[PDB]
Amino acid sequence: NRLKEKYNKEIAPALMTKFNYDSVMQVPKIEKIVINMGVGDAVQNAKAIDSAVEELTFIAGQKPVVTRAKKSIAGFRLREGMPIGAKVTLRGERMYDFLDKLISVSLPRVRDFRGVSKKSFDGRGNYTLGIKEQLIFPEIDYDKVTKVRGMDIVIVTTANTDEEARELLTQVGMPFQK
Amino acid sequence: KEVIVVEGKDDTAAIRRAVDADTIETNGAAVGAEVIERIKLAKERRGVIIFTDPAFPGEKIRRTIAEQVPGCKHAFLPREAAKARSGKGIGVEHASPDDIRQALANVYEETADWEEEITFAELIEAGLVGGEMARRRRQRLGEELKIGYANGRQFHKRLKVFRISRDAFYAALAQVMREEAGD
Amino acid sequence: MITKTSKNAARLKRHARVRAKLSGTAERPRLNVFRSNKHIYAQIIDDVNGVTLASASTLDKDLNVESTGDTSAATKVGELVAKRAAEKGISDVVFDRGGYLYHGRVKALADAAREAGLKF
RNA sequence: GUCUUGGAGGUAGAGCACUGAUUGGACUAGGGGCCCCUACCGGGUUACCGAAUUCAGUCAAACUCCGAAUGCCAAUGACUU
RNA sequence: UUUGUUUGGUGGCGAUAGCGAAGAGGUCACACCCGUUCCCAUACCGAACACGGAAGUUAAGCUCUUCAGCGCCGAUGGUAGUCGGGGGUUUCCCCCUGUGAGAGUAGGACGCCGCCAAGCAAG
Ligand SMILES: [Mg+2]
Ligand SMILES: [Mg+2]
Ligand SMILES: [Mg+2]
Repeated sequence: NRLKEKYNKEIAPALMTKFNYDSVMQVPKIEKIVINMGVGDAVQNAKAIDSAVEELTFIAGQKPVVTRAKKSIAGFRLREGMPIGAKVTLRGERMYDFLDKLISVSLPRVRDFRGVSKKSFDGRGNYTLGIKEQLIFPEIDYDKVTKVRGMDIVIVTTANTDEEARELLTQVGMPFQK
Repeated sequence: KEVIVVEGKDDTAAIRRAVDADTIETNGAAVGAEVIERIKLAKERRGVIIFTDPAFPGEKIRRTIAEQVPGCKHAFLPREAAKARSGKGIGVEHASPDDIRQALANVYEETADWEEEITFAELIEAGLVGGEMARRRRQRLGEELKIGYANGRQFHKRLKVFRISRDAFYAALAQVMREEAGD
Repeated sequence: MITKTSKNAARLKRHARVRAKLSGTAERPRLNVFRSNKHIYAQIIDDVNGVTLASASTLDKDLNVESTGDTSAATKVGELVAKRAAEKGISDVVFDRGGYLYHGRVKALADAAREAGLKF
């Protein structure tokens, strides 16, 4: 838990003095995070495999909630209210501790320590991540038979310019194109 | 010599029981145009020193008349009688005439519109944000310098526009924060 | 990046929804209730003339109990406004819920005023 | 019957706010074709189709942000019958 | 006790109340804000909803002051049309006593009108 403690300790005065804000309430600190599996057989035609749901459970704090389709996607045929992938939201200390367990192991669990530079944002403060990889935590090594387990984890902040996202993900330390 | 502006007749009697100076009533939050003109001529001929309670209506009328007529002198209820638990309460009718004499001793606004040396950054470095020390030490230093309390930005603004020594006030700040620590 | 809307706005919309289906006349004046982060308030209101007939709140001089935001404080203010309405000569009233949920604080107030003599 | 007053309704006319139709400019990634060379880059063009978008300009029985004259339904008064 | 005034609540009038921009303000009040032990709650989440608490803050919401940029309202006059009466070379046009739009324009306008409570002031 101590992560967000020391994060306050450092960032509040640091980001206040480097960016002169009139009020402290203006400091952009992270609030919420969501990961989107968005697979559901990835084609919805396997129609029977949902290992995604339980791996999402025990890699996260809670269990996900399965999404569904709404319209008729041309790239597919059986898409009418059927379920495709799930999602997980979290903002409390589960958020922070998952962030820590991420930056601790999955950042070494990469094949390259360069991550991605700040080229995949939405200007006013956010960060998508690219997940076509397979192994996040060794919690799933042989139980998983290396089937495609990608994700879409999106962290978002109360910022207004991309530079804030940059500085925020740097001050805690994320692999970029340094 | 100067004129003293106060809320009503109670503060009138109170201030008159302390020092010989003519009184102008503000009659609460309701201040009139001709009243502002009277304040103008008073500051022009004899001067005026606002002295109200550090409460909501008192501070509000103080701010309004300050923004109304610049150069008008100001005074503040010292830390003892400015608080309701002392004497009868917060009203000027509740302070001692000697306390009014001290407030007269701490009159300010001889300086109005100066570019000075009071840094907001070092100010937050001194711990005037969060942790209850923001408002605690704000009140403490305000009643220390006998200037009243405010929020961080407003207190910083009035100090940064109030011509006083910087590092002597910083030493007094160390003294007061040690009082909070127990010194 | 994100924005967060005023909770009071949604409360106002829900209050309008509720008040759509009822109104307080000079015989069944509606009894309104307002919750704050610190206090609670209640006003007996007729609609056809836009007048207030009775009121009560934690901000009274009386009720030396100082824990405003209580469920118990809600009971006290409810019984007080009930007595005020009674002495003014009011028996039965409809009762909105502002826009809140019929639950702890507001419902406690409602029950207190209810047993105290009001017919609702 | 007339005078006075109050109503409901989308025609004539008008208009482009919606749905269709439509002219001439601006502007276009997406280039379609020419090619430089395009095996592939990247580039003049794209004769862009240049999609929108925008600027002006015309239409509608099954278009309407508007909208009469008349006619219709009542009233309480009056004058006639 | 009445009166004045500010704020919070709660109503009535067609947005002339709207958007947009620029500012000032919070120790009262309103708010953000701080936690989840039980009330209660989430298809996951104290996000929201509930319950307790008051550390900080005007940053946002909220209140006040400015702007006619967008939206809104809107004449007078003049034409189109048309009831009734006439005349023509009749898929239409002309005249006469009356009615009289749409568009466009002058312009108006960044609100008025109540009740209750609290705060201050005066009586
Ligand atoms: Mg026509
Ligand atoms: Mg038509
Ligand atoms: Mg017109």
